[PDB]
Amino acid sequence: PLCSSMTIKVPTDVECTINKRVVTVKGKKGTLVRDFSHAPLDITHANDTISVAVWFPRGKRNALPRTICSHIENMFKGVTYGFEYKMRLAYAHFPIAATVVDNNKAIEIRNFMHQIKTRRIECLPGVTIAMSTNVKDELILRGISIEDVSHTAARIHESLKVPNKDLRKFLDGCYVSSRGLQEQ
Amino acid sequence: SYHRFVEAGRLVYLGDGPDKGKLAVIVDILSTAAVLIDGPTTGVKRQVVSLRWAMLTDQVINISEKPTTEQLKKEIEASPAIDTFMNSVWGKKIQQQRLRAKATFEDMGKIAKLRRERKMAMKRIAMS
Amino acid sequence: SHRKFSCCRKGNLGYLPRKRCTRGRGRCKTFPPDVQGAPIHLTAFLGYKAGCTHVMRFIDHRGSNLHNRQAIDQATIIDAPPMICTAIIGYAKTPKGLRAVTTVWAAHIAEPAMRRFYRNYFHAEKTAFSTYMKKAADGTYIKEQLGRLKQHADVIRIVAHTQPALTPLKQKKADIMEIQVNGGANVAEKVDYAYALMEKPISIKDVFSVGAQIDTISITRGRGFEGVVTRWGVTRLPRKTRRGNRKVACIGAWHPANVQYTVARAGQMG
Amino acid sequence: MEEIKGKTFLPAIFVGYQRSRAKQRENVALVKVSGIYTRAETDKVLGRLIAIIHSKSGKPIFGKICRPHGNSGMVRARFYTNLPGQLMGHKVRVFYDNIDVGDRATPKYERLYGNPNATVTYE
Amino acid sequence: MSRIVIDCKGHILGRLSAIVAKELLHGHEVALVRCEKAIISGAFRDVKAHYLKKMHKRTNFNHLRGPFHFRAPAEIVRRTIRGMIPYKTVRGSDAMSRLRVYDGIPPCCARYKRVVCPSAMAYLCLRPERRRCEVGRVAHEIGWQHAADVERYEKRRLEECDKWYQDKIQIDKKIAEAAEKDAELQRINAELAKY
Amino acid sequence: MMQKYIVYGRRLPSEKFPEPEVFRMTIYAPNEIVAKSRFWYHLKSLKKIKRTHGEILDCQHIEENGDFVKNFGVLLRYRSRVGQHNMYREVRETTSARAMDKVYSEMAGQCRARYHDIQIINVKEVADEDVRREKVAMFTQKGVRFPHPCPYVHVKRAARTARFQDRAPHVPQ
RNA sequence: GUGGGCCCCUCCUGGUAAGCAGGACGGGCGAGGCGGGACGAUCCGGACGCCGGGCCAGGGUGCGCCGCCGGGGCCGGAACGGCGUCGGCCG
RNA sequence: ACCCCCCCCUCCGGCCCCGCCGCCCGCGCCCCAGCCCCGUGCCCCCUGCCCGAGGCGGCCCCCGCCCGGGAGGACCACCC
Ligand SMILES: [K+]
Ligand SMILES: [K+]
Ligand SMILES: [K+]
Ligand SMILES: [K+]
Ligand SMILES: [K+]
Ligand SMILES: [K+]
Ligand SMILES: [K+]
Ligand SMILES: [K+]
Ligand SMILES: [K+]
Ligand SMILES: [K+]
Ligand SMILES: [K+]
Ligand SMILES: [K+]
Ligand SMILES: [Mg+2]
Ligand SMILES: [Mg+2]
Ligand SMILES: [Mg+2]
Ligand SMILES: [Mg+2]
Ligand SMILES: [Mg+2]
Ligand SMILES: [Mg+2]
Repeated sequence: PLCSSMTIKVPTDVECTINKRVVTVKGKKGTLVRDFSHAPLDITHANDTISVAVWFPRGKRNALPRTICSHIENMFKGVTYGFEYKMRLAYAHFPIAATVVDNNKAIEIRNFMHQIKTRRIECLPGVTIAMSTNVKDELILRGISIEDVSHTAARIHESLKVPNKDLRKFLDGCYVSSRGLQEQ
Repeated sequence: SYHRFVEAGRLVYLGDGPDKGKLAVIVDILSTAAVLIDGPTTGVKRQVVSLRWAMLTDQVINISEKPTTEQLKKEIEASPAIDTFMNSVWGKKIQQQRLRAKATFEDMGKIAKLRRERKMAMKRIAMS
Repeated sequence: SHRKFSCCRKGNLGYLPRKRCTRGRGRCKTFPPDVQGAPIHLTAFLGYKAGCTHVMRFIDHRGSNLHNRQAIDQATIIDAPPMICTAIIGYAKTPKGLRAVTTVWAAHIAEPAMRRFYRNYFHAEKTAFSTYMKKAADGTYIKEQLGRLKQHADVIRIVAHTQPALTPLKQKKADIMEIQVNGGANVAEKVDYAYALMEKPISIKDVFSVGAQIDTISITRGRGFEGVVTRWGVTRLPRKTRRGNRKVACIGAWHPANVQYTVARAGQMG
Repeated sequence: MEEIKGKTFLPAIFVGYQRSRAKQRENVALVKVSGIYTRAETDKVLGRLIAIIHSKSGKPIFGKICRPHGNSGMVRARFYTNLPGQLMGHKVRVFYDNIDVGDRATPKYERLYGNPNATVTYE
Repeated sequence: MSRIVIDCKGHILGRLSAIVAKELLHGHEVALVRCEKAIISGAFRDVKAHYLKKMHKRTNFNHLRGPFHFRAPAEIVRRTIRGMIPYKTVRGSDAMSRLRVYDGIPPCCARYKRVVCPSAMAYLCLRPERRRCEVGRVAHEIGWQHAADVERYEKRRLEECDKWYQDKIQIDKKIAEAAEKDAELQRINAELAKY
Repeated sequence: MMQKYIVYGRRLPSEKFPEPEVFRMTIYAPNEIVAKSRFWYHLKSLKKIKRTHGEILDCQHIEENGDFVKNFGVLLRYRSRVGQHNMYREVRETTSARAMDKVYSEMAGQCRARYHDIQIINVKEVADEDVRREKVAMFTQKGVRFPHPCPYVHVKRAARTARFQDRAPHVPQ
């Protein structure tokens, strides 16, 4: 073909401004900016809909239009609802301790498998972290940017590693349990 | 956000080949490498060129699907499209490039001394 | 073939060449790093080595085998008469490193500083700062010349000299050294502090404190021309070597057909 | 230069002798003429009087343009006397007007040993 | 015999070197500014290992005899140009002495009139999917100490030149007002016939 | 550079077979000397008539009218380093000879096969509806538009005499 | 005078093989300048008195270093693996 | 990531500032984008061929030993 293209629907609640492959979206929850100026794209904002197109695709350029359309959809859910990741602290015989600090901009971890080293993990900006007030041994990450929320939860998971042991038997850690939107 | 497209009736300026320097119109599209062009009011025969030689203007002429060198000739003349290209600032520069291509060595001598009068006038002006 | 048993090389190749030092004295090449906001303070001083003694001290450590016991320690004594600050220099950080703006000297310069400008003092005709003292007499010129260092410099240093008439030494000319002003709130506060030290004495109790750590820079004892056993610490050859056992036996393989810079050779030690 | 003093001209450069990677022919010079990019537009400067200034005497040396060289606007020139190597990279003048320099622009093999079957008169 | 001043931003290292070397041998003085903004095609990490394999070659018995490896972006460019020059002859040494290379745009060149060579600029030379890196970033990974200083100096310079442009704009509206000098309207109309 | 030729040939007549049969072929070649050689390459295999034993009656050269763009379908066979293969290709061109120029350059570039490695079985015009290759079919339509596939090529070319400029030029699109 | 030869192309014999050893038609170096193959007695061209002009073989034409553009495609080494990319054949 | 590069640390042609106190040379400044490229696809094209202030950038020049001690040392040098 000469062109490969995909189209998505723009919901009524957001404002959108696209210019030289910079997409800015804004609703109630916040305002987001991404920069897709590293790829050759022909994006078209017109008549309350969005199209992304690549002229003369040969190899992996045909893989582009669906990627840039999916990232923009995560940019409509976050600005409308927001994302929410729930982690669960798991252990055997040594309770993990967890204190939110910096007014929900950092978390400390203590006593992982009865260890002296303490763990400090700061949130990427725009992300907040609260202890569950409903069901015990569970953390809540919230934000508009899905990359930012998932990068923080993975940085916590990577901070609690059991060295030099059969990991199939020693299974303590902090694991992501729910990858969803918020529910107000 | 493209505004010039390869299509039937697009006017082009020939930038290379043996017909370099002339205008012409597209009648058919072989592939993404080549076209059939035919400009009969500017002095070009209907031939196949490489798209690497054709510079896309911003003008389209309304034409039929498979015209003939006579029908195209009267289709072109109906349109004002060629005359508006020659009035634009690109078309004016092309005109001057045709009076500076015929020059002979005695004339190169004359143009060169005039450029010396322009360089020294614009300095006898910039000093208030 | 491979060398059959394993053994490291002798000596440290990062202290090459083993030439005599050509700098005159120890020269401070780096200064401690400035911290924006810190209280202002000086960073260096110059003294003369006087002697060694030993002391008795009560050790307050934790986990150590000397935790609540007494130790005898060796101490070195350094003689430090007060230094006189005579000039202010500023530098700018540029794409070619540190470049200086200007150096502003004091109105009145003492004999120990003036002697460092001459080879023989009695015989020479004395024309150092002859014009400068006349112009700088009125203090206005200093203020204008300090009006540049406040506007262009990132680093400020003071020029200071020692007073060798308060020691048992033989020399009569001073040793002149730049001392960097660290700390402060901005550049402009470090030039008000340097001006308030002009032509005044500075005591070592007002740079260093008790219990802090310092670095000492100097030139080592000299031994002249010395062979490989002492210069480099290589093993001494057996007793029945024909032409002497204070040598390196093999100084390279056949290829490459040159002597390498990593081989121990005789020359200046100390 | 008291005879070419007022003569306007087109600029040129002497880049080197005619050569291969094995040999070098010092009796022909290669010359770069400003504004000439094609072999075809070398006709305009063909056969015209040029000159270079030897900056030890200060005098000019006169010559003429003989052939083109390559596809890209270089020419071949022959001077009254073959040039020294010191003169490479220097500027060459292509005169717009005509100058009667007599036979002081022609090469030394053509002036003598040029074979006019001619004789030595002895007055 | 003016000096040709080339702004090296956006240019391919090897395609720019070939031009300058041929100009130097024609008796031209050339300066090159902003050497840390030139471009080398390829992934940064491939380019990195290539420059770290050069630095491994030194005379085994004495490194003061060996190849010297320069770390500033201006000196890397100057050593590339020497590869295209017969620098061990008199004709070749005269050509090196006519060349200057600068990181940033320093005051000795700040009022020179600049040019570019688009046939050797990466936006016209390289395919869109080819990786590419700036010479300044490669230098910083092999030992250049002044990456942050060039940026601070570049920033202050552009602000001062941005104020200057505003007054230069007004000057053009007075300089170009001069359509009242007929003795030039007699020059433009004769140039008209030949253009 | 390719040209269309029609060749007639026949075995030399003898006593057993007076008036031998006449065989004709259509050949594409760069000139008349290559075309007659290629006629004897096939008549030797298909009919066992070496060139020593027969004679050529004509080498007709046929010039085709262009002026309109048609589809062509080429059935051929070629030889690689591991054997022999059959292949069908489609192209859009203005005359049959020009469609054979395009084929020989695609074989040389994508298969690395030269002229004497290739035997042409069939060359015919293909109506718009009957096309079977995606590349050709895209352009067998009404209203096909695309933006210029390489406008940088214009700008670089001008920069071969205009070696130095005062601003970096744009690429109009 | 010579009766120590050697190499290339095709064709062979002993040997795991060899820049190993032994044979065959024709050619070369030996005893052959010049250009090219970065570099080489033998490979690709061309075989030689001393010069001036022209044409051009072999190989090539970003800069070193004499000479280039246009167009159509694609993007040392074995068994054996590859949802890298472009193109085909059979169902 | 014991690896690699830089700091610290050793040598260091050259250069800069300051003390005592003249010469010469040149004449030219927007910036940023290339799948907005904002209306382009130019200018320059005379370094003498008739060019030759102020400011703004360059260039040159400018500094003793012997003698005796030493913490220095083959001789020299080095520090006084
Ligand atoms: K050994
Ligand atoms: K051994
Ligand atoms: K030893
Ligand atoms: K050795
Ligand atoms: K050594
Ligand atoms: K050794
Ligand atoms: K020794
Ligand atoms: K054997
Ligand atoms: K022979
Ligand atoms: K494959
Ligand atoms: K190392
Ligand atoms: K260290
Ligand atoms: Mg013995
Ligand atoms: Mg003995
Ligand atoms: Mg043998
Ligand atoms: Mg012999
Ligand atoms: Mg050779
Ligand atoms: Mg060349």
